[PDB]
Amino acid sequence: SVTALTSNVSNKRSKPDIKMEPSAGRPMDYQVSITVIEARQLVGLNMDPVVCVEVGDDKKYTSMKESTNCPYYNEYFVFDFHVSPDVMFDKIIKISVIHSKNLLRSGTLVGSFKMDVGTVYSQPEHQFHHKWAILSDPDDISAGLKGYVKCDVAVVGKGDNIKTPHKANETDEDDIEGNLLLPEGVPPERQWARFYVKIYRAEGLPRMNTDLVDPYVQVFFAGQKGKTSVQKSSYEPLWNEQVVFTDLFPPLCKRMKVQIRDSDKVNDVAIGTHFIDLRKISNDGDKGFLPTLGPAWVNMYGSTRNYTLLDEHQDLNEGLGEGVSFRARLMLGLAVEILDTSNPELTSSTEVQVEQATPVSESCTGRMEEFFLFGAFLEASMIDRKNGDKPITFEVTIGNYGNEVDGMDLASVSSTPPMRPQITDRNYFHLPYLERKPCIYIKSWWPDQRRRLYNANIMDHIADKLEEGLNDVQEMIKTEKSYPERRLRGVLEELSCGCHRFLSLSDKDQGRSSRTRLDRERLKSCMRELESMGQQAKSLRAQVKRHTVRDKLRSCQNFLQKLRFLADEPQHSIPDVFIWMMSNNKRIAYARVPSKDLLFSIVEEELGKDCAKVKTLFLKLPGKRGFGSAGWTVQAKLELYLWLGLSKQRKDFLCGLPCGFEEVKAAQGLGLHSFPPISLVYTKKQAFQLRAHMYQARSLFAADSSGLSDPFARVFFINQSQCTEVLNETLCPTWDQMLVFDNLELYGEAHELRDDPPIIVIEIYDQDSMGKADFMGRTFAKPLVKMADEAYCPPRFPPQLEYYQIYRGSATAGDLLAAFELLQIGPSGKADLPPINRGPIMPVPVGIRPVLSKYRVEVLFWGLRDLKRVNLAQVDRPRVDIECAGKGVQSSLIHNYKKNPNFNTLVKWFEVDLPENELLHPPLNIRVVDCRAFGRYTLVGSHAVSSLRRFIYRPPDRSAPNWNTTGEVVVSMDESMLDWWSKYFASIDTMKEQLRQHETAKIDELKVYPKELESEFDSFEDWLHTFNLLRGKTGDDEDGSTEEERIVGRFKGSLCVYKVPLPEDVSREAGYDPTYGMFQGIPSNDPINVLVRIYVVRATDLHPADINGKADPYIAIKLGKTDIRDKENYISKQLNPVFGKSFDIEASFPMESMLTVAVYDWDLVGTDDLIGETKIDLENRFYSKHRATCGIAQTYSIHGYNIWRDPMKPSQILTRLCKEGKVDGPHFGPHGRVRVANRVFTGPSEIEDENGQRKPTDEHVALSALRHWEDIPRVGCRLVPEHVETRPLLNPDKPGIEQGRLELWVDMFPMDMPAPGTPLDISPRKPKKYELRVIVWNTDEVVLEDDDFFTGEKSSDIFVRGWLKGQQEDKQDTDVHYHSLTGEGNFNWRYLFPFDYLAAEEKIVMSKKESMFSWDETEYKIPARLTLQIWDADHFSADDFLGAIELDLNRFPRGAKTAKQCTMEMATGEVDVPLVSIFKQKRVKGWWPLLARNENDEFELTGKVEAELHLLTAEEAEKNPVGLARNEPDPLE
Ligand SMILES: CCCCCC(=O)OC[C@H](COP(=O)(O)OC[C@H](N)C(=O)O)OC(=O)CCCCC
Ligand SMILES: CCCCCC(=O)OC[C@H](COP(=O)(O)OC[C@H](N)C(=O)O)OC(=O)CCCCC
Ligand SMILES: [Ca+2]
Ligand SMILES: [Ca+2]
Ligand SMILES: [Ca+2]
Ligand SMILES: [Ca+2]
Ligand SMILES: [Ca+2]
Ligand SMILES: [Ca+2]
Ligand SMILES: [Ca+2]
Ligand SMILES: [Ca+2]
Ligand SMILES: [Ca+2]
Repeated sequence: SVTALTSNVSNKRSKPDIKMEPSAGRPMDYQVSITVIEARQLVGLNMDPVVCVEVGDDKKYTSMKESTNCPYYNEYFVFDFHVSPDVMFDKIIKISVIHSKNLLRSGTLVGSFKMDVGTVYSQPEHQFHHKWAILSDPDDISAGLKGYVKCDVAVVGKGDNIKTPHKANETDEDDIEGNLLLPEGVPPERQWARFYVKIYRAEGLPRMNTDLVDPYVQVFFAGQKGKTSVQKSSYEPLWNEQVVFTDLFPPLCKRMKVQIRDSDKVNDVAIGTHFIDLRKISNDGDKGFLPTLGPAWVNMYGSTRNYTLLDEHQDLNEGLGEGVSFRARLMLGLAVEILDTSNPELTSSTEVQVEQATPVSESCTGRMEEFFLFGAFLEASMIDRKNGDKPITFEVTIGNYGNEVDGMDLASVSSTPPMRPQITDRNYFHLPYLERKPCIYIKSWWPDQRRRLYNANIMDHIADKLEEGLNDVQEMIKTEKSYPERRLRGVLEELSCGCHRFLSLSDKDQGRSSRTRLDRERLKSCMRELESMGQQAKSLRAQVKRHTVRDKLRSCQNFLQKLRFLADEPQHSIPDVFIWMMSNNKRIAYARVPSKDLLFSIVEEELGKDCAKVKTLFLKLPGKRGFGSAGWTVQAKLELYLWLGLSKQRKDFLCGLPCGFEEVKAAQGLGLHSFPPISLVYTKKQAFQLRAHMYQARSLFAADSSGLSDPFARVFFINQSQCTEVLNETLCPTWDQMLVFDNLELYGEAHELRDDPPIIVIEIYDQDSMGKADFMGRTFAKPLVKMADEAYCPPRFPPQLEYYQIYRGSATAGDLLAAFELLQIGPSGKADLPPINRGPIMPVPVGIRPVLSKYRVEVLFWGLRDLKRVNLAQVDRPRVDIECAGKGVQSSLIHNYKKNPNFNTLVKWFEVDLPENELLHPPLNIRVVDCRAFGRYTLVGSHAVSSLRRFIYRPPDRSAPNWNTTGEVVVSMDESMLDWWSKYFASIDTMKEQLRQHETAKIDELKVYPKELESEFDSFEDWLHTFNLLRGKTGDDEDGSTEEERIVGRFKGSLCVYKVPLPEDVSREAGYDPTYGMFQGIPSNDPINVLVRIYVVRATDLHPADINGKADPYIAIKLGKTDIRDKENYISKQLNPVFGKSFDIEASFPMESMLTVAVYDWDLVGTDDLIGETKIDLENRFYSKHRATCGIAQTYSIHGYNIWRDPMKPSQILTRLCKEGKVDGPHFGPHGRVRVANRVFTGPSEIEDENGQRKPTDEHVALSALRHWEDIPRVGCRLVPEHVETRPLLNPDKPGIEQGRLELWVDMFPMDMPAPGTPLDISPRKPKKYELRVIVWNTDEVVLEDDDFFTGEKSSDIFVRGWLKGQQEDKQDTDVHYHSLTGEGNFNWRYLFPFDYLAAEEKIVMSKKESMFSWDETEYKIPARLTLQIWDADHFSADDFLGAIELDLNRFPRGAKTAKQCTMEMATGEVDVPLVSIFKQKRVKGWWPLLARNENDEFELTGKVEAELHLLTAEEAEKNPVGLARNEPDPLE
């Protein structure tokens, strides 16, 4: 349907999202993982390439590969940072290839690739996978392609989740050009370009020497830097100097750091920093434009302008946080000229050149116009009392105008008169303005670029209305209001109407000649993009329905962020307005309002959102002091009227104020109606009464060491504060308290007071012993205003309770269920008000408090697991008190916790009045206490079940088609070296195909899960749930504890909440018994020994834990008392180990059920480092209805690779599942069929054993029934298949970032049942031994290297060098064919290359020490590549390299029949020669071209080699032996 709602349905407008901690400059743990896989087509002669990987300033190196232009590394690097996102995304990832690097000489560079971290982070999975970095010479614009480096680059923040692909076998002919390391839309060939950063002049610089300043401008771009000259002793410097960078276009480093700095001999320091975003000043595609900026001003912000010997906020001058003061304004320019690299006229140097720019006038930035800024401080409350009782001023400044202390007709009044604060409460002051509101007015002069601010105002007006609508949709989804899809269609209609309005509005004032090129280009880009946004919104409106509303709501966030991106004007016009609180002339706290928000326009859409309005500001501490413990308290709270505009437009600059004031003006302004006042004296005043219905809170912050709090809420309104009562030892208080703010005085008749009420600040505190209180959080509210003429009638009144999101810093700290109403005391006094019905404490009145219905809460008490020590004492007699809304039940005593942590009474219950609205249900508190002697109960831990919606019983859907249970439905269905790795790799390929299908048979398979097994079976919580007990104070979001180390135990059990008068037929269909209640089918609680068999397959992408960038992983398993540490079987120097292990641990379930599988880096000296660990919780797996004990294989077999692991046969599993589910069956008739309930399965009736005779069996059709157990009518359930799950490895020391992926699975077998056999042989495949024999027969047309000293005869002493594993382990040389005059050599020399080989990986396996000083042997896997080189032997100098070919033993070209048919096209990029594998044909003889790169970096034919490659196995080589060189057996001529 197309009908829609165009108005706000919910009350999200009354729940503001004010946060005192911004996201600007907040550091966060980041990790860049770069896997250098290989390189190809590297440009060099006999090069030993080393790939250097730099991220930021840290650089790491691969190992050196000898004499190859296509090296293979497969090396993993991890770079760790703790920086803000803007600093992080500006870091340069530089993947270089160098050679000849050693201990005192830096390497010669071959080629480099650059990008920044933000380009990788803007990818769909924050990563590139298997992409080729285009290397280029960074010092030569005329040089060509220097090679490619295949690599993975991934960026993760703390808490990000990446769908990382599994590393399968890489046996493919990979296309380099279709898989380049470039973002989408960047062309594969990138030109060179010059980035002219023209630096004209600066104004308004602060004091830096002690007292002049000597500024220069340093520009950073893509890792390069260049600076202008120093303009000594000038606050208005004039450079007219351009800094020219030579870099590739389009650049993958998309930000430029322009920074004015002061020149000192000792203390060269930053003044201000601006970042030019190249995304905002350019566009790609056909209708795009080159990056252009200016000539236009740019505003720089940073620390306070007063000079100190050391600066606390010097990081603000470097641009690392939000600037708290105006530093300077820099007149700026940017142009990009694409260089013609084929021209030999211009120089090919890439060095940063600082040249003289062409000077342009000041009138090019717009004519200077007079601007008038007016402020009216209506209210100044909530002032931090730690600043003292000294008098308080508020200084407003804009640029340097109004800065009478630090900055450098009408006289501007920039500060309020000083006024002593009065006490609101123990934490807060307020300034007693009352009727006398102090005012400020500032004259300033800025260039007239109001059109930029107007267009930004229209775009941000559309974005503001869009975000308000999407917040309305999200909130009314959360509160379950009817028809959320109708509101979203109205939001999209309103968005498309705003986008159409922008096109009609933004094309005014194009006749100004002061438009820059960027103004015209970004105007065209904004019109095009908002027209496409309007059409896309009209298209997305028709697709919004009931079931699709959440994903379309997600898709509208793209429109929102694109509007926020386009609304940011990169050419600054008017600097932001700063409001500073002062006492003893000390700058205490600041707010910063953008000047486009205050700008005045005739057009409503061009008008700023805060212009001519009373703006609620919250001042905050500058710099890092505004975060953490210091930034918790509200520094000040202002109701500041603000107006900015032209001085010609100030006729109506008082129109937004509340009416009923007299203007008191300065002495020079007497008798002038246009003169602004220095104060307003209000004569009208309206009496009001605020009712704070503080009913409840939930999920609050824990500010005591017991894990609880003593919360009371302090409600702030205007200058008054009132407290609720303190409720002890709870994180979900039911205060149930009405706070009445009597006879409030609202000065003046505020315009639209119903639609914009004054804000209410609610602060939660934990009461402590000595009168002090811990801050717990802060929410904001807006009251529902009743005017005097309004009736207190539905649907508006009485107000309903709603959840207000409490924030403690940036972290969420619970919800406050409250309602607020602001009732006007009318002409008839307080008799017009509604009546008011524990001492003087008033309850929340009827009609606002929730209507209560009776519920029964039944608790299953299953057990208590891993109860940690309290006060250094072991928990011995635990008891689980459960309390919900005052009522509750207590569990039976566990008389001895160690021998039996079971409850004697399984199911208890209690009755409690809960709200009829299930969204208003209070949380249920699980509390575990230890019963010491003499009634001394100490708290062990507590868990808060925040939502009971999961545990609410409703009668099940028996109208479902599965329940019908009647009518028959029929469901129908070399080799010897296959092992478990065959089915594993087949399942990996199948999982890859299913991941490709979700994005858009010879070998039996298992189910590889990309995540945990818990993620596919809702954590196995079908009947049994986990409730983590918590103790201790909740940690802060920076330098604090996470929730996991507050866990002091687990409570096992379930809940079942239902309304007390059940229907009798509903109760009987649920099978209600008096002993177990609603919990039917509960398994036995008795202890049972379980054999836990943990198969550890492999680990991928382990975090390095040694100084060499690798680790030595082994598996350490904890389960109960068993602590296996397999440090004898560590895999040395490997970050992607293949363990292939199994571990048998007998554990006493359900007590010893927390399984910890960890990976530890073995260290020779010192303790072994933890890499990561995972927790599996096998109890939920063991007792699940999903049968997560042993995985169910796809097919049944009794031999081979697909052998059935389970000691229970499929017929036994089917019989047990039918017996426990009370299903008739399994009825085996003939061996091919079985009937289970109404459903009939058919399949094969016979099974083959190891020797292949046939035997009739029921197991195939029983397994067919088990595979379709989900389709069973009564108790049908999806059984857990045979699987390999991928579990992330987590380190508590580096939280939030997954730093390994351990592929494993766990099989559990009860030991009262028959035991399983031996564990599966999942040990890694042994490499098949081979021997490659390479008979170098002859060489022809080898180039002549030597020149004779006497006659000048050209000759070569040709010998052939060959290896297969490497130069240092496998190299063999022929004897030298001395003095070849025509390039002909005769060798007949046989190489022998014995090697171990894995056929699936196509890798040669060898074991050798990494260095001569290394402790152990490391397993290496290289590609099978035979390298043949020709060399010239010299007696008195080094031998000279002549040419080489690298034959991949699976994909090398067929050798030519003669030497004349051998051409360069066999080895180069031509495809005309078919490829041949030596593992398939075993004998390839022919001629191959040997190539070398000349000084022009092109391949040339430097020789040909006749060779015979003969691949045999080792067993064939022993029975038919030959000798090395020409020796016996089988001698050569
Ligand atoms: C003197 C030569 C110093 C050479 C440099 C250096 O500090 O080496 C530390 C080495 C190796 O320790 P790790 O691999 O854990 O450090 C690596 C770390 N986990 C990381 O990955 O950052 O330890 C010792 O020498 C024994 C210390 C304890 C002795 C009781
Ligand atoms: C036993 C007495 C102390 C013996 C100390 C000793 O010599 O250890 C050998 C180590 C090398 O051993 P690994 O790198 O395999 O470290 C093993 C494992 N990967 C680990 O993490 O520790 O030598 C150096 O660190 C010096 C290199 C100098 C190069 C110039
Ligand atoms: Ca200086
Ligand atoms: Ca406390
Ligand atoms: Ca306390
Ligand atoms: Ca280590
Ligand atoms: Ca180690
Ligand atoms: Ca260590
Ligand atoms: Ca020579
Ligand atoms: Ca020679
Ligand atoms: Ca030589």
